[PDB]
Amino acid sequence: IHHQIQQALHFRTAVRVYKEEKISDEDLALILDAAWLSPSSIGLEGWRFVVLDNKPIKEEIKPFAWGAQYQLETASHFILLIAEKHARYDSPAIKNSLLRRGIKEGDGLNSRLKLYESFQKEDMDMADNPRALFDWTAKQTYIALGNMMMTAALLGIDTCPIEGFHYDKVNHILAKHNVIDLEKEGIASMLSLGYRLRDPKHAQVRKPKEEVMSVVK
Amino acid sequence: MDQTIHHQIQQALHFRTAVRVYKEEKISDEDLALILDAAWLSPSSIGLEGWRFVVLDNKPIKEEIKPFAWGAQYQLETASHFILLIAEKHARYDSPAIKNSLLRRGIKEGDGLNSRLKLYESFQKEDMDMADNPRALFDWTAKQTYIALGNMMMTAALLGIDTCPIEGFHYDKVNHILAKHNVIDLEKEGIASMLSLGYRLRDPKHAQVRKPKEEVMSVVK
Ligand SMILES: Cc1cc2nc3c(=O)[nH]c(=O)nc-3n(C[C@H](O)[C@H](O)[C@H](O)COP(=O)(O)O)c2cc1C
Ligand SMILES: Cc1cc2nc3c(=O)[nH]c(=O)nc-3n(C[C@H](O)[C@H](O)[C@H](O)COP(=O)(O)O)c2cc1C
Repeated sequence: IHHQIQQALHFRTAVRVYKEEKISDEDLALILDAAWLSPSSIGLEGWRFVVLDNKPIKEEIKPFAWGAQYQLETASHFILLIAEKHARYDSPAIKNSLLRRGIKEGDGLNSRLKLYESFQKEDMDMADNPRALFDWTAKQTYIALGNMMMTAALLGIDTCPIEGFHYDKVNHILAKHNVIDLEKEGIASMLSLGYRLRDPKHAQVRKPKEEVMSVVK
Repeated sequence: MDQTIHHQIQQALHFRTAVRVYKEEKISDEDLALILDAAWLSPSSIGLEGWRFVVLDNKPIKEEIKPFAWGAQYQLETASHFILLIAEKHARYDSPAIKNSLLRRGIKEGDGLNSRLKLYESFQKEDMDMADNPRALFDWTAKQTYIALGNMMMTAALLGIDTCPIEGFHYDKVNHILAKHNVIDLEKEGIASMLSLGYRLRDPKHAQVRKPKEEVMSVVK
């Protein structure tokens, strides 16, 4: 399993140009299962993963997506990662995550809601800052993003994680096609999936591992 | 199509659960190293790698964190290893960190470097609206560490190692404990999250809950 994992870690690279060859529906389903089963802080699951097969919408997004030109053009599949806005402790979203989990009264539910108020007001210092609340739900999607990429790599499928686009212009294109509801949510990132047209030009580059990892004994 | 690999991934996805109480059994050096390699080798936006992953073995520091960590009480007590995910502050387009991330990749040659800096500038000012907003910039590097969080947890799961991702602590207070011990430079970096690792004492009583998959995943066209 070590050699296999290590092989997947070195196989995953950010590829921009893909083969025409399409990912099977079974491989695609596995990848999305990895997203769906990902853990999210407080089990909120304030996120959605959208397979964008619609070619006109891709064409509309393209001029606003500097980091995604070739991927939007060539990728087998293109996934949008959406995060919930305004997921404040006193929101229905949060209210609904407790019920889902089998929490009820308002003395087991209003109790944990007391903790979530403390968590957002004090612990993470974000309750009264909508951008920070959005950035918090958006962070959970990066967990699913890593899970999808690792699953992909273990299947020999290439990916590219993408932030290189104008967020507000992409959000409005998505809202106008009713792909998202801009009141409730906004895009966090994009992920392309496919088979690389060719081997990467330059080798994998990272900081020396000592500048990144360490032990405090 | 490749059924053996599907089974292995499917086993790991259903194995992973957020584990609060661990047994005493420790993770091997080889398994911890692979897990950390998963974080190190993770992609980050623009190749910045504005992150550090620290194995917190020191028991006194764990003991000090504990009263301010409502979500990590049994994890700090019982976990085999505990990892702090640290993100860089002030990663503005014109910062030394952003410049070094280009140099690392051999980009320097006047307007290869400068031309990228110009893209990173519009990216932070216009695409993400964060160039002049240090909290947003921090949250942006902190987002990258969640990719590593994911890769670490999947690697652990494939290894049979239980895990728990942790945000349930007072960030300012924990930051101050970490700076006080010279674990971080608070002017340059801040904690993003923690991850406990180990072997579950036992399987959970209450099976995994998720939203119906139609409420999370969909296809446009
Ligand atoms: C969240 C994040 C966003 C990214 N956005 C883009 C994108 O905008 N366009 C692109 O071509 N590559 C994008 N990438 C890929 C990075 O440039 C790449 O991960 C980095 O250069 C490290 O190299 P490697 O993953 O190929 O090993 C992104 C990576 C991360 C994780
Ligand atoms: C970023 C993040 C932070 C989390 N923080 C905590 C924590 O502070 N304390 C805790 O007991 N569980 C924590 N969890 C675990 C979640 O409660 C758990 O992932 C969620 O309820 C889904 O259940 P499952 O992972 O067992 O499938 C966290 C999860 C995520 C991804």
